[PDB]
Amino acid sequence: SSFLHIGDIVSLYAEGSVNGFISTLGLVDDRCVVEPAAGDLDNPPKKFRDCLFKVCPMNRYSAQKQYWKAKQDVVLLQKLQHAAQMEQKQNDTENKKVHGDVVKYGSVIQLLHMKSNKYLTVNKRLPALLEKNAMRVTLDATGNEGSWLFIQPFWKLRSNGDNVVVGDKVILNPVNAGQPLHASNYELSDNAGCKEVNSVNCNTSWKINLFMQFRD
Amino acid sequence: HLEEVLKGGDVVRLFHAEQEKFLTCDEYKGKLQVFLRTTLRQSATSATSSNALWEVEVVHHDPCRGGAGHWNGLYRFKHLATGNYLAAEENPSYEKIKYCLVAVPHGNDIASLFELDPTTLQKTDSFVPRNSYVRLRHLCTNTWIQSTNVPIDIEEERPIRLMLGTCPTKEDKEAFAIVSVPVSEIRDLDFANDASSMLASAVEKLNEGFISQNDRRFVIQLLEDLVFFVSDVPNNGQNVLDIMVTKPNRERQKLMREQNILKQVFGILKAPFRPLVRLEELSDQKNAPYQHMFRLCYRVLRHSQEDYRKNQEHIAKQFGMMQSQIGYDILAEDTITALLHNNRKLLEKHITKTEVETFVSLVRKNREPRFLDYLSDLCVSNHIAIPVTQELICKCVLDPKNSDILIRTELRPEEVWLTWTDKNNEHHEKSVRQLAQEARAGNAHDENVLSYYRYQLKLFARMCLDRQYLAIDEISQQLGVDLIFLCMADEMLPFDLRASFCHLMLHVHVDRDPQELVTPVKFARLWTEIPTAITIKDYDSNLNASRDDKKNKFANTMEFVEDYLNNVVSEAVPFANEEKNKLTFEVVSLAHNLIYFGFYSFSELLRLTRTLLGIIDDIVVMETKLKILEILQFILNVRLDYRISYLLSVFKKEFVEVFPNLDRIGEQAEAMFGSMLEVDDEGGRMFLRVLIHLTMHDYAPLVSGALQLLFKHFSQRQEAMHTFKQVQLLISAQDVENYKVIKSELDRLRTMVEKSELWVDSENYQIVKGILERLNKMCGVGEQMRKKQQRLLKNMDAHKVMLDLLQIPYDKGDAKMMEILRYTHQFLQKFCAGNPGNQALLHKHLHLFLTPGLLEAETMQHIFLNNYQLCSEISEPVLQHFVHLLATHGRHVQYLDFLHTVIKAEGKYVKKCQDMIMTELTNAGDDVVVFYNDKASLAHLLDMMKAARDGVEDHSPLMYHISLVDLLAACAEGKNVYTEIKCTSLLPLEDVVSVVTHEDCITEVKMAYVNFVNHCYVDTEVEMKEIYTSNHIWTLFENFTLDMARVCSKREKRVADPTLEKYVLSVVLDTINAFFSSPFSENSTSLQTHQTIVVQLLQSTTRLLECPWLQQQHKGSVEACIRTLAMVAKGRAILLPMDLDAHISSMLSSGASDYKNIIEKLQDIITALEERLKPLVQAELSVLVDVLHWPELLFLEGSEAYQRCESGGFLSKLIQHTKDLMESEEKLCIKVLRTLQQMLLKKTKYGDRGNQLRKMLLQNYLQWSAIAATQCRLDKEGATKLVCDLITSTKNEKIFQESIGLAIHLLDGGNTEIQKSFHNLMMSDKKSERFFKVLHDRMKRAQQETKSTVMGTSVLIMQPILRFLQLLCENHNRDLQNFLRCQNNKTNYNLVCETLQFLDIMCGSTTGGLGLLGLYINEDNVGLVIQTLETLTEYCQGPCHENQTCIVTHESNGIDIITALILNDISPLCKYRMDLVLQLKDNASKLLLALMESRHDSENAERILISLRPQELVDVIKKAYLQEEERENSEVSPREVGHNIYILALQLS
Ligand SMILES: O=P(O)(O)O[C@@H]1[C@H](O)[C@H](O)[C@@H](OP(=O)(O)O)[C@H](OP(=O)(O)O)[C@H]1O
Repeated sequence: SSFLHIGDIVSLYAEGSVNGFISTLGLVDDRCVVEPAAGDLDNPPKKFRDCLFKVCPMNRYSAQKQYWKAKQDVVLLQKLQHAAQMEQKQNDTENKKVHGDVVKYGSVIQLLHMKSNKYLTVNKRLPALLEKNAMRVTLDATGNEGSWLFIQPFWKLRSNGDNVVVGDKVILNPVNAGQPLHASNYELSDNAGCKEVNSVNCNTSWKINLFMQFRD
Repeated sequence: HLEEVLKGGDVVRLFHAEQEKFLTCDEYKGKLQVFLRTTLRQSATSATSSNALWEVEVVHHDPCRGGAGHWNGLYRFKHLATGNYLAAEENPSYEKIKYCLVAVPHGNDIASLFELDPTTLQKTDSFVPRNSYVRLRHLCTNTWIQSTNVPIDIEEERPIRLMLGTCPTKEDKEAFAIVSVPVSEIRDLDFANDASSMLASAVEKLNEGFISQNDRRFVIQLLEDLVFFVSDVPNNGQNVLDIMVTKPNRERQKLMREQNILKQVFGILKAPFRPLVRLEELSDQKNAPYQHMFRLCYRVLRHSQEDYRKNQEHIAKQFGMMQSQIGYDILAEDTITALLHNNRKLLEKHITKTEVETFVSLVRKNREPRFLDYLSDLCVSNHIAIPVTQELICKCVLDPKNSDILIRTELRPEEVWLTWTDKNNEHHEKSVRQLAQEARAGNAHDENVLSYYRYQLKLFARMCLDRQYLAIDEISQQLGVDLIFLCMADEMLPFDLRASFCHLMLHVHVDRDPQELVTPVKFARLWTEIPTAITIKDYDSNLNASRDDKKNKFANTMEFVEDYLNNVVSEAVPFANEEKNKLTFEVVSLAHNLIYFGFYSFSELLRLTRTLLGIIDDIVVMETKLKILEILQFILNVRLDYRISYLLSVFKKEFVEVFPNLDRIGEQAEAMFGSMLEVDDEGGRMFLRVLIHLTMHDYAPLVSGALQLLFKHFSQRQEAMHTFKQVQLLISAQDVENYKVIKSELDRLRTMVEKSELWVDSENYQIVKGILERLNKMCGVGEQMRKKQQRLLKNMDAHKVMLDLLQIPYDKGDAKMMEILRYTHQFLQKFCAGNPGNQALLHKHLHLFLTPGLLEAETMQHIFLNNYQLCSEISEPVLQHFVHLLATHGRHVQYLDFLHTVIKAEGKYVKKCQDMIMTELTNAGDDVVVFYNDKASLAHLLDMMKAARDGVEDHSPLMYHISLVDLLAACAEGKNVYTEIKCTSLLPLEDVVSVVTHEDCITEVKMAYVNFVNHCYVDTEVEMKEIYTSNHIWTLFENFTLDMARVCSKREKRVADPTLEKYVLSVVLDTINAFFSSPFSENSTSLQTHQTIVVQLLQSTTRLLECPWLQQQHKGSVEACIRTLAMVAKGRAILLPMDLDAHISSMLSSGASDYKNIIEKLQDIITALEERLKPLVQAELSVLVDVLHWPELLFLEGSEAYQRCESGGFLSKLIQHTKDLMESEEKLCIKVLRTLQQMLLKKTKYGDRGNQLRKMLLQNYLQWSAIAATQCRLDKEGATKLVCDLITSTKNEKIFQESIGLAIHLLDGGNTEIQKSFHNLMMSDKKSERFFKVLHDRMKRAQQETKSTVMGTSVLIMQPILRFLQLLCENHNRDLQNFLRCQNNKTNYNLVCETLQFLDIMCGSTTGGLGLLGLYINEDNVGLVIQTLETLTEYCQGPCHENQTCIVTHESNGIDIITALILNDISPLCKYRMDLVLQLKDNASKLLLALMESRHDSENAERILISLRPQELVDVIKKAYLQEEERENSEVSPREVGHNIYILALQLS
């Protein structure tokens, strides 16, 4: 028994309509999928590196978003770029300083997929490819405000402000979209046996399995 | 023995959180079973039961030793209420459960051993803290416990018992919380168990047949102990058989019910009569102890059911035996009455003709007044008459057969004689005076006769209650008005008898027809009926003439009431004798009823007011005080009406004199506002003193009434003007005729409704239908007179009559009743048509229309139609009810129409309503949101459209679908992204095009789909816009061109279709313009097919413009569409035809190149009077401030009231009651808060007349250091706690704003005493968490709204909060400065960081601070920015190193914004209001200086210099010094700002 610390490498096991780990398609694809037939908790999938995520603290993207909006006047753009770089440095320093802190229920976190080195993001302005009634979950290198995720309890024996214990089932609720991640039953045409991950109200829960710690 | 750990022998509850249920062990069928009990209570943790208590036993080697528990130890659980031990046994079936939990009798086996498993990381296996979640494992089988949904009591309604089971696999969510149990409950359970065991033994002995004397005495003692325990009253030697309880113990009642004690009581009452004792032998002294035992049992039953529905029903389940044991001296009828007097359901279910006849026979046999009292009580429940029981009792008692049980009365030559019949069938007659005299002497027979007569009168009055004509008609002849008047006027008769006579008079004669409530103020008056001169006598004569009755049959009654009140006030102490208090209350109630029915005159009302004030200066006393206050309010309303009549008479006199002035009319109006209209003879001193004394009472209704009257006393002028502004004259002859017709019809309809019961189940229906039709016709058509008719109806109060008619009871199936109801609904809808006042009046009674029904839905739609005020404030429950009706009853278009009307009103859309409706529709499912997307559904839709080709029925599935599509389009038209996404998913574009392009498609569906596409695809925030880069839109444009060609052909052939014309001229052009006026469409026009479609659109649109049939209204839209399309085509470089291009160029060049007089005079008079009297209104309102500041001067020195007022009791009581009335009277709370703010505010002046009025009123009534003293006094009284509680517990924006303002006024001047009081309250009280949380939430909401805008209530209310914080931290209060940053509580909110983030967001963030600061600081937010800067400066100063460091190193980089505020010029605002810019610069400089006061390190200096470039700083300093033109008439000189900036530069250098 141990608590969840910022910087730990963890795996998420969906236990809802479809049971399986969170995986990402190879190449430069930015789609998160769940493959129930790949493996389970007792028999993890052979390729047990695409399902590993790292917990990171909240980051500030106001200056970066403003710079992107301006880019999409030369002096203003250059100063916005400088401000964005300074904000990135400040975020890196804050991550280094907050490294090793315990994660509490109701707190905002980010999930960095290590193999692709990309933050998991949810876009509230883009419907999902298959389930048109759900929003789109993807992976972004730089990241945006959609990477924020409230780590909410799933069981009633856990309350806000309590430390997260390894092995618990939790809910990852995007701050902006406001609808928990859902492992839909839709199957991708391109890849067989894989199920989509989107953002829509459901009863899905994610079990947190510890793989490595920050001190290790 | 620590109390913070789990110890052996402790009693706890095991609460399964996942199921949210307690673990219980109960006997279901002759066997104990363990389970989880399901509760319907909202709070699952409040479902505490005595059977859920478990005892924890720690297992050690020594059986006599316990000790604190350990996580690694073994535990046993014993059922404290039964003694059984929890254990597990083999599953009989073996589902997933292998073993099922049970309750074994002995706990010496290993099957009852359990061990705990913590759910988290504990501090080693040292101790088990209480109130900690645990998991239970069965050691013997090594299995973990879990819950299941299998009901044990499956073969019953409402299963509540759920089986648990142990499985070999552990579940983490299956955890139990340990809840502590009070020692009071533990002791109560122990006592109940012991009593139940003893009663069971006694019942067993009684059933056996032989009971010893000692056993019987022990049983009697146990019953007495149970009675005392249930009553919860100390045993001080009072008789057990007669105990009065002020507050029943619900916990003890529930324990008695659930421990099977009432069952034992019933067994005791039932066993003897099966024979040890017979009901016919209970009078024997030998069987007297059994009688006492039965009486004790019945007392226990009565005490176990007081104010407890469940216990009442449980006892009523055995009603047969309780009724079979009636009559004998056991007190069974008393229990029966106590049962069926508070529960209406059981009363009507049980009390019937058989019971009434049994009571009648019993009273015939015995003639005990108690039976008549019980009969009277059975007629009324909760002070409300029950028609069924009332009619039954009346028809049984007044039956001529049972005429020997009632005492008859007669008048002889007069004097009153009473005649009765004794049990020996002997007739007796005697005079009332002789009876009373002999009773006073001591004659027991006469006293009993008088008591019997009094109870008979009480029964008659209760039967006649609520206008029971069946009994009133029979009793009136027997007891006339003259007889009752003589009896009540007689003094020798006892006060109780006089009070009974008064009550009978009130409930027999006064409460009848045609007597009805009369409105003191009438808004409609006839010009011909306004006398030139009006006085009190003339007004009284006019009221008498208006009254229908010519001869008053209650004049003697009123005279007697006046004489009695005069006698009462003559005595020094009015409320001394309790017996006389009953008579006084009855007289006051009779006077109140007569006044409200309109039998008094103005002079009589004034005399009664003086008498009642003299009387004024315990429940009966409070009730009579409330009655007196109501009478006073009615008389004040009458006085206001008289003043209005006087003003009307003055206006008429002036108008007639000048047309066969303003100063004269104003002086005449001022004259009455002082002599003869005064409430009292002391010029209001007595009235004010009485109001204050009543406010000083602890009775909440009396305090509220006194406060309301006190507030209304100092607003006579304002209220008079407000009422005079709503006066209608009805000068025209047509208006007079309509007024007469409306009056007659309303009177007839109201009489018919009042006499409803005789025709609801006949010409009455025809009369009602004719009246309704005539009223509907009279309402009129045409806005020219529709407003006049609606105002006349509002003044005549037809809406109340219509609401009463709607509320009339009826039975389903009556077509005529349905028709009249429909007519009433139509009348209400027409009445609420374009009149916001009428709409609000109807909405005030909304609860009536919250029932299923198409008529009700239409009425709601009409009420909410085109009313933004109500549409924006519509409540969530209404929408939830409408959605539930749609889901359950069916799919009806009325609900969709109501939803659309709520969404759109007065053009502007309601974002809240849109979002709420969309969310509700999404959550409802597919049963209300039906779309035809599949092949079969599309075929069905095509078939329906083909069938509806000629037209669409008003109620049809096609109409419902169209309404749903329109509603979704309206919802998506707002500013929500998920709504648009959901709409697109529900209706894919492919389905839209397939439906539209189909040859068989109605124009309504086409228009709905086109509007849906326009509002959900063309205009959206979705980054991936599917409308573009697709051929669906091009196909839709081709269909639009085909439709245009069809319209042109039809117009040429004279087959014009208005629907098609409206569609093409409304939605097609709008969609085309929206599509072609967007940047994303630039790449769309690329392909050759797209170019050809563009050319087709060009030719079609130019042909449409050329065709002359188009109206002038759409010419602008057509021209705009043509210009946009031509611009797009030219940008795309399309080879247009030569003639078409020439015509387009030509079009572009062309485009580029005496009742009226009476009303007017009345309006002018109203305006002049208001303008002249406003200062006097202000002065009169202000006088209340001094009255509340010095309330003790009204009383006389040396009195108890004077001492209480001087000691600040008045203000303390007002403050304490303000919190109590906050929930009830929000308006009164707001008024009290405003009064406190005015009292805390500085004194001012109004003018010569205002000062004269103020000084005169002060003389008549009351025969910065000051502000600080007043603030300290209010703080001592408890204003700070009041404002804190209001802020932390209120939901009303007005209340929150008033609390903030009062706090600001208290903290004004930086009062250290109030600051310390606030700090102490915050640090001590546990509500500081809530206070800071709500402040943080409000600030975050304001920040979010500001960000979205980059105005509004949230943004505006920020400034008061910032001012409050600034005053809180004023004078360098380091304690509060640090507390606002960090709190010692568990959760801390950083208000400094929140304020800095708000400032950064409002200043434009990085883009604003990099040089675009001028585009965000407008003329409205400049004050808020200045206040924020001042608050930040106050935080920084003191100095506060922590706050300075936090602001400097905050992640939001607000220091850059602060520096930009100095180094940048707000160009838009500099050339308009330069002083505000100078103030902003000065505040920024002061904040920067405060950020570095007590700092020796260079961190802050370097951080500031990073943004402050020295060259720019010097340049701005020099510019400020040079600037001198603005100094002209400037509050702040630029030179001072430049000097401050120079000082900052020196410090930074
Ligand atoms: O407010 P009311 O009308 O009295 O109704 C109460 C409550 O709503 C439930 O009916 C019942 O709780 P359960 O669902 O737990 O039976 C309770 O009984 P209780 O006194 O046994 O709690 C009642 O008193």
